[PDB]
Amino acid sequence: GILQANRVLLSRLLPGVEPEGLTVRHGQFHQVVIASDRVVCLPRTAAAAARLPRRAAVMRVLAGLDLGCRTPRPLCEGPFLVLSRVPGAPLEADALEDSKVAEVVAAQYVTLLSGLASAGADEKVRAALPAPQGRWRQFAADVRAELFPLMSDGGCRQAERELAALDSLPDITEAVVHGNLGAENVLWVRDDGLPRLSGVIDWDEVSIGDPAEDLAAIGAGYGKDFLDQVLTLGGWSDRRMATRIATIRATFALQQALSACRDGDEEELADGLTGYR
Amino acid sequence: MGILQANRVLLSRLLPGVEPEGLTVRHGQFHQVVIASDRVVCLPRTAAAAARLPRRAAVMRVLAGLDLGCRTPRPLCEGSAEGAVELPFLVLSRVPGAPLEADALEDSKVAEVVAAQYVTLLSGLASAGADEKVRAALPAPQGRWRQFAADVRAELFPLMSDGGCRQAERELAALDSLPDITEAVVHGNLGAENVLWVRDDGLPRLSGVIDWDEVSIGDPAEDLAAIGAGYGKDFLDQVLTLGGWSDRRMATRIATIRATFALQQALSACRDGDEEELADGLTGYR
Amino acid sequence: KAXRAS
Repeated sequence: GILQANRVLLSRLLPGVEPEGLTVRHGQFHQVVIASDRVVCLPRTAAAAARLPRRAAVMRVLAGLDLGCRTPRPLCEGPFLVLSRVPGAPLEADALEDSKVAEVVAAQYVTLLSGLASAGADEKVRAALPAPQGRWRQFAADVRAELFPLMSDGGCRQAERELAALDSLPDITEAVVHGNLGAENVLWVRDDGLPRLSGVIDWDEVSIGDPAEDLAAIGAGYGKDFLDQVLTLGGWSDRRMATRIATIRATFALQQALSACRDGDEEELADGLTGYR
Repeated sequence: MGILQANRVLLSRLLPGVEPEGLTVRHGQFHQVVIASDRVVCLPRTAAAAARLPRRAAVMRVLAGLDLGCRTPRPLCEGSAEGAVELPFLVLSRVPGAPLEADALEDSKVAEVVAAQYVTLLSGLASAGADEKVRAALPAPQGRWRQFAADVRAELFPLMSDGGCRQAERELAALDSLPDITEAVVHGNLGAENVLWVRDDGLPRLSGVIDWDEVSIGDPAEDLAAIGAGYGKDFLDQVLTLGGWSDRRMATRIATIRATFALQQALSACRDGDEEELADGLTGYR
Repeated sequence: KAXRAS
């Protein structure tokens, strides 16, 4: 096992903590040992192990930004990286039925997103963070090579429309983009008056990019009414932005499928390809 | 609290649906700090204090980027708040965990683990204080010891017996010949109450450090003195040994500053209006 | 995991 195997390390990083009481989450690049107030990231390959010093720099940079909330702060690196655990829990889509909850939750997303946008200009950031060229064309090529063979003729025609539209996108690199800003990744303090944003986790996909990507993720998680509220509060409701959001949002099923295809995750692959086959 | 009541309307915007009994207050020199479950709100006591908050926001941002091995109160304002002339409030994250009872250090193994975490914290503060960008961003007063002595005589001596004044003069006497050291990031009030631990899943683990009101570029001896004041010579000697700081020069400055630490607590309490912390600080000087 | 992107 992973706990028994890394027990010497865990005894140094978590003195007196029984390793069999911990839990391990099985990432792509990393096993993540979860303690009460922190996690230990261990690379699953020599590729990940080589990348971990950069990941630690990235997390240190995010820890320095003004985002209106917490992020996993680097506590120790050695190969391993220890990050603080952000407290709180995801906010259930149903909570947004109360219009006063929706109002304060929308406002706090605007603060988060504004903070990420502003950070996009910073130097610490632009040089620590990934800024790939043509991520969406690379994606289009990956989909055609890897997913089209699994799709129906009608599926391939729908997908080829969605991919064609990715050419409409300007390769915009103005904001820090979380890249996977679903509901599960945004943590809240609940049951102490209206919900207050604790922080944001799962920064694995973080880059310099287009903030439409993060807005699309919010809409995917909470629906169009709520996204519309965020866009209006934040002054982001022009047509140019709406088009970028829709275009990117259209790729989310295919992103799920492409990941699931590479991961040998048959449940996610099936779910991802629903209506493409 | 009348602070809570006086500031009810603002607090209802910053903490909507939170009732006052869910809140407590820490008295600061410049700001009243309202403590919620997950965050704290600095409320300036005067116009001058409000003009201080933009710089506090930047200072807390710098601390949030340091490699200390633990958490610090992160500013929850936007970066642009640093360019303001004044701010009506400043919101920071709250660090989780609880102070460590001195009794915990009776166990040899706990003491070693605790001291080790203090060393990581202090070593990180030391190296940051050798960094030119941090040094440019924090206050670095000169002659602070000589001026502290002046301030104690002016502000606290009137509250002392003649017995107390004589004791205080003994402790102030060594300050003028203290080397004036500006080498480390110095917390400036690093008592037990500002150092927070989690103690659920095993031995005490450093969660974070709070109350950075006094932070500066200064002498690490100030922070080591605080530790020694709270926990005693044996624990202090363990931290100095593990950190590489047990040289006589350092130990001698620590001893000098340590002898003033209660007076530091009294002066702060005097200026921030905290009646009980003042009574405590003045124990033995009246 | 997942439709948001994962």
